[PDB]
Amino acid sequence: GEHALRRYPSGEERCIACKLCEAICPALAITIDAEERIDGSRRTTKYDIDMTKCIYC
Amino acid sequence: EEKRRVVYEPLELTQAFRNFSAGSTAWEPVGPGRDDRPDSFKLPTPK
Amino acid sequence: VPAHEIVSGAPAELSRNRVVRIYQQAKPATQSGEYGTFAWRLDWDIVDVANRWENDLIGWQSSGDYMQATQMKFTSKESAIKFANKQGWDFYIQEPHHRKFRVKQYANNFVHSYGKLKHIRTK
Amino acid sequence: MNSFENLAQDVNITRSGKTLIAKGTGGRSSRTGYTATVFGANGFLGSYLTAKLAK
Amino acid sequence: KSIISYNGNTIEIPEEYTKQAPNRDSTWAPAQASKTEIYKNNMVRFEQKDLSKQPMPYAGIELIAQQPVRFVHGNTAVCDGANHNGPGAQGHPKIFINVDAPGSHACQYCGTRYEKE
Amino acid sequence: AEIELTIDGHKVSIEAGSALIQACEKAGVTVPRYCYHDKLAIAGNCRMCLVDVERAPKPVASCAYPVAPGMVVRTDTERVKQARENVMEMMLQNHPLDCPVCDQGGECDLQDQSMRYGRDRGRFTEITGKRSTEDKNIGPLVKTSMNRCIHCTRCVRFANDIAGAPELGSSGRGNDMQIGTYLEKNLNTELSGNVIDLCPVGALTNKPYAFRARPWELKKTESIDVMDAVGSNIRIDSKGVEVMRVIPRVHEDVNEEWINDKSRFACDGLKTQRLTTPLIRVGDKFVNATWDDALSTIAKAYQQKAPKGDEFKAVAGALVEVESMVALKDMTNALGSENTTTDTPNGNSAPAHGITFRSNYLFNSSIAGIEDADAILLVGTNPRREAAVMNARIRKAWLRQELEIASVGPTLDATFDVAELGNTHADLEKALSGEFGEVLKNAKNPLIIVGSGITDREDAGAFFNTIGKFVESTPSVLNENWNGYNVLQRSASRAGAYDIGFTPSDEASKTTPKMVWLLGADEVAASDIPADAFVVYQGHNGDVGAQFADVVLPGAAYTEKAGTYVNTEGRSQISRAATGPPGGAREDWKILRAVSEYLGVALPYEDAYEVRDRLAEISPSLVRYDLVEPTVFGDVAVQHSLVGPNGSVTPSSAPLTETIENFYMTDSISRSSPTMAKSSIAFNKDNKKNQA
Amino acid sequence: MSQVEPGWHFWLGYGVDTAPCNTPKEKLPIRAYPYKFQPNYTGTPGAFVTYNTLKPKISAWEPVTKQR
Amino acid sequence: AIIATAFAETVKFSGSKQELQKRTLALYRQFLRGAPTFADLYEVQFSIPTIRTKIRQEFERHRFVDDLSIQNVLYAKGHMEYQECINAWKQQAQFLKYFPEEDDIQGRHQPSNFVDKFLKNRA
Amino acid sequence: REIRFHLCQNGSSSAPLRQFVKNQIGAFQKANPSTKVLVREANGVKPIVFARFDHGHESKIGLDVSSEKEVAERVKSLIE
Ligand SMILES: NC(=O)C1=CN([C@@H]2O[C@H](COP(=O)(O)OP(=O)(O)OC[C@H]3O[C@@H](n4cnc5c(N)ncnc54)[C@H](OP(=O)(O)O)[C@@H]3O)[C@@H](O)[C@H]2O)C=CC1
Ligand code: SF4
Ligand code: SF4
Ligand code: SF4
Ligand code: FES
Ligand SMILES: [Zn+2]
Repeated sequence: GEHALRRYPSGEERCIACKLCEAICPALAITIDAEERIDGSRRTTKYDIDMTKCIYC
Repeated sequence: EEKRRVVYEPLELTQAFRNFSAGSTAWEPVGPGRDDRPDSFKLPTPK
Repeated sequence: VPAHEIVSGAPAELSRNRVVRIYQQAKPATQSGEYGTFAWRLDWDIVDVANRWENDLIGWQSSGDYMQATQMKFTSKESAIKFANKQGWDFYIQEPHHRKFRVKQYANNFVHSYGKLKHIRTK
Repeated sequence: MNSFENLAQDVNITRSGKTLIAKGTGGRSSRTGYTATVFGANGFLGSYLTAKLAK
Repeated sequence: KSIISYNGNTIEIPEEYTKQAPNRDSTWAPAQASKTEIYKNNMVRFEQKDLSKQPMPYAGIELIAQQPVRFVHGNTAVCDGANHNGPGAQGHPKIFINVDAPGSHACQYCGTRYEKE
Repeated sequence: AEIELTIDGHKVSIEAGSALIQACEKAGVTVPRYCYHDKLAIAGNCRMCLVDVERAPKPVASCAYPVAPGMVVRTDTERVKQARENVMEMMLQNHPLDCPVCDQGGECDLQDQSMRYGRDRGRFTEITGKRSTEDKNIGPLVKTSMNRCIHCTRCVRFANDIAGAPELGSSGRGNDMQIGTYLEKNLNTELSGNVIDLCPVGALTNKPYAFRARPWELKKTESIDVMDAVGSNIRIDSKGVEVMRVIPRVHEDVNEEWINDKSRFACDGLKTQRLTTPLIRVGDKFVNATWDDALSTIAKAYQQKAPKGDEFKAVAGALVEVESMVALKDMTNALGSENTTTDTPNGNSAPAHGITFRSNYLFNSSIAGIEDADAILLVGTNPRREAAVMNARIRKAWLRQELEIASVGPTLDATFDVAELGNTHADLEKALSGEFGEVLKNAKNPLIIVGSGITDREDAGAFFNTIGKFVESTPSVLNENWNGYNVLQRSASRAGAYDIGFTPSDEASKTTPKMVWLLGADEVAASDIPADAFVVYQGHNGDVGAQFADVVLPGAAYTEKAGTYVNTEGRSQISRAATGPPGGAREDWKILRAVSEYLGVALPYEDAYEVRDRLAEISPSLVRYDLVEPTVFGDVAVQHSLVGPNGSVTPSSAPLTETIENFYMTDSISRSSPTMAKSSIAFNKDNKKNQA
Repeated sequence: MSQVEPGWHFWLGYGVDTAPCNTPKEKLPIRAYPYKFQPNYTGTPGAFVTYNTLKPKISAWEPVTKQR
Repeated sequence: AIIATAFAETVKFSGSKQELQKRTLALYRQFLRGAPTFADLYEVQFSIPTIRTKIRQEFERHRFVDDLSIQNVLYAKGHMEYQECINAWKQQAQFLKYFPEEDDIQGRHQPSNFVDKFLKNRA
Repeated sequence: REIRFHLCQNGSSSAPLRQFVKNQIGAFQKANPSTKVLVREANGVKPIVFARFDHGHESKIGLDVSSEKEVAERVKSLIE
């Protein structure tokens, strides 16, 4: 049904910005921009799904 | 709304199309492969 | 050369304002593969107002240029030129650049120093 | 292609001091930069006015 | 909290909504876009709208900083980040962290810091 | 002179003594590898290029097995496919699971060869597991994550051989071998961002482009590099409004696959302090403004000042387009004033050598020709800083051959070995008479490099007199088939400006201007422009030169425009536009074309093809892109550049100074970038950088 | 249908047998923050607003003048 | 589909230039005979001689084409267009594709000079 | 004001202009000290001189010629 970005136990965003969900999406619904944050950890600055062009594959 | 019909305009997108074909392999992925030509239908080597 | 641009259905704007480029793709400095460096690509030069701009809303890359994602592959350079002036397009062609052949020996690495060494190899 | 016919130019400053860079070609998916409030846009004039404004 | 609305107008929002999250006030990326930035850019469409039912979901950069640091006696520290009540493969790929430098070395998938002792 | 053998049934002929991998590349046969490279030495580390060779018991390494006649080579042997799967599985056992977080996702050599040649599954499942390598802080430009290293030695071979920085190495035995400085020493060299395109895995990678983007998303664009003497070839990767990285495409003449540090990491300053709208000074404050406002302010100030002639200065700068120089020169000379100067100190006069006879101001031997050199000397330059790729050329030819160097100028720390001669024009002339008249007269292919830093000296003509007399007197340095007098030019615009004739006259150097035009032109001082003068700065980002202006006009930088550029060798090369000018910036010749209409000048072109036609009218070697011509006028040009400063300039005893103060911040983009800002402090003389 | 709690929503649709008060301590997910449950606010003024998560991609210049 | 549509023609290619000129003039006659049923059929604002001047203008676009095959492909496209317009298959919104110029004035500030093209960078 | 001309380097229809270079450069420079000379070379070019007078007015001649006194004559003609 609808989409959700999960979190770890003890609250961490899980999205390591690997761009795989963007690379595979058959209808180009995902758009991501990614930057290294203050920790030096790799996270998404920007995550986005258009649910009008999502196809639920 | 002015002409009260649909109009056909030159194209413009709110999100531009992103092809990911740029970013294919740089190593050639499959070999030449073998043949299944029978020995009846290829040219004889001399001698 | 027959002029097919009137029977293609493409607008006059594309054949009279847009310049296109034939090029063979460079071997990447990243990896040692050379497979995408044989076909001749055909690719449109960008329009400076119509290329791309960021959206009000979310920051999607919006565009009014529509040939930005189209790119052609040809076997030959003369194939690309024949198709490009057959469709009536202004083209620039970019000549490829191969590597100069230089003879390598592994025994080059340890040849005898008569004077100053002037180098210390590692391996 | 489309074109901004309502605008004299691209970069327009307003008298309050706001700088407005219009983006892209003309038409639906691009933006001029102005923010307009049309009272009575339900009306017979205002429908045509903000049809021409949001175009 | 008053921010200038590109014209000399100052618009006023409650200060509980200028925080990135209710964990952290400041921004955690060099292009993270401050809440004062966002509200300065488009408040044409936060009009007639409740700021209360906006998401506000709890920045993880400080939820990871309050976790304790694990201590390993060996040379290399193993991490998968799985649960062990769940029947399956969850968590991230299994990576091995060197703990030799002074300080705590964090996992690049999960952020749990490991230290040699 | 050649050897004919057989690979895969194919019959191939190759020069004697070469490598079997070069035979395989000539025959079209694809052989996988990890520690072989064209511009590097041969090592047999990675064991990937094993190949079936008749009359050999074991599979031999194709990168270090030399070519012999009567050779029968097979690559599709079952033994060879088994060997490739074996060596791949051996490589993959200790290589960490970092593919979603590695920066080389769609660009990993290991990964693309693991599909094509490696095993399907993995048997590595010990409890003890893979080893772990400590992270090693090298410097601020190179992010370093060494769990995923495969010990290909390639970085070490490179920084040994070509970069001349011997601080890298391999310290240890077995799995406890590491690749880094042993002390945690910071790595300097003038090209240190080139080791991160070289590593096949992502162990050495880009620090400002740490995790920003991803190669299947990028759009690649083949352009030309400004802020370099040689004008190297690049590869702009664009998300589409932003610019991500530049990365070198190969050309064996101009850069030879290797590119400048300053060229690479100045993409940060491309997008940080940019001009996006025209601005008009009110008095102790700028305001931003309308195009009609700024351009009509220029027209009204022209009508108010009324410079009738020799009072409209128009000076260009470090990076400009040849077509923008066409626009500017045409606008000033259809105005009626050739006060048309270049930016450098002593740029107000003719630069002590001929705009006449192109071979006066060009690198006259080919850049490919330096490889043939025997004994060459430089005056007044540091080729380690300016044209850092030419330093790789000099050290490379000096390493392969018997080459002899000396230097006249400041005591430079080369990568290679110089001899010292002095700090004086008298030390120069003494060294020319004493030893090196004999050396350069003895040598077959010598040459002489002249820096353009001594062109900017007021005592230039004495140096050009002495060197022109020596080159005319010596028939070995100047003959038919090659030319030996050579100069370097700091900026990418100086050669194109001297092609077009962008230099003042003797009358124009006398007057003080009422209206000055800065097209680029960043290194102007406060005293160089008059206080009553109405200056306008056309440029792409804010700078020292933008601060002095009464009007600033945003332009397109080198990424955002397609442009002709001329290097020290003399190649005309086009940059393709990758992205568009952001906000409201426009193209540099179109802005001048539009300001002309508010003045009394109608420039005869109005489109890009007519700009190309007017460029061919200036000189047709600027529509002939990426070709190099010889010079039949090499004899006449040296005499014509000898006659001018003969006795007109007395050599003063001022010592020869260094041309640039730092390497990293020298033009409008590099001074704007925080990457060069935090790079120049970390690449200052510290304990982390002292060799000790 | 939007007013049902998530763990119960899977139960009403016959996904799970055991109701979410019947499941033991091990299945209840560990959290470091409170739970608040917004159902759906469509047509309600508490409807969601989308916006740009990041700042504009290319910076502009802060105007700095200089009296020569 | 053995029976064909009413205003059909079996597509046939001419080896002579003049018999194609015969067919072209017959086609012009068919178009201009059908201009009043186009005005009634598509409920247009204006009057019939503007349909007639557009038919003449769409033919004076393609007058100096030399190559006989390109004129054959042009004649076939034109007969297909006539068959769509006469059979009331096209609707008014696509019939008025032919008249982008006539419906409205699109606004002020038409860029003619280099500078008013420059002030909006061709928009 | 200044004058510039264009050769092709290899001896196709430009050798008389080329020896007019090699003997009359130094004579022309003190004939017109005010005036800059630009000489440029490329393989395909027809031998042509342009001269630029004041306020951006220039004109050109073609040098389809076989004599040094003839190109002398042609540049005599053009500076007037
Ligand atoms: N003959 C004409 O048509 C002429 C019209 N005008 C004037 O132009 C203007 C609009 O004319 P027109 O467009 O033709 O007719 P309208 O029907 O548009 O006039 C009413 C418009 O204003 C709104 N309106 C009226 N009273 C109120 C109110 N107390 N509160 C909020 N909104 C209200 C209406 O809302 P809602 O849509 O919900 O009904 C409607 O949008 C008027 O001022 C009119 O005097 C000028 C000369 C002649
Ligand atoms: S970027 Fe997408 S595919 Fe990658 S970890 Fe995040 S959610 Fe998963
Ligand atoms: S370098 Fe290694 S870890 Fe990184 S993407 Fe390639 S295979 Fe994966
Ligand atoms: S540092 Fe990189 S290039 Fe050098 S040996 Fe290790 S993996 Fe190879
Ligand atoms: S490349 Fe030949 S063995 Fe490493
Ligand atoms: Zn982990």
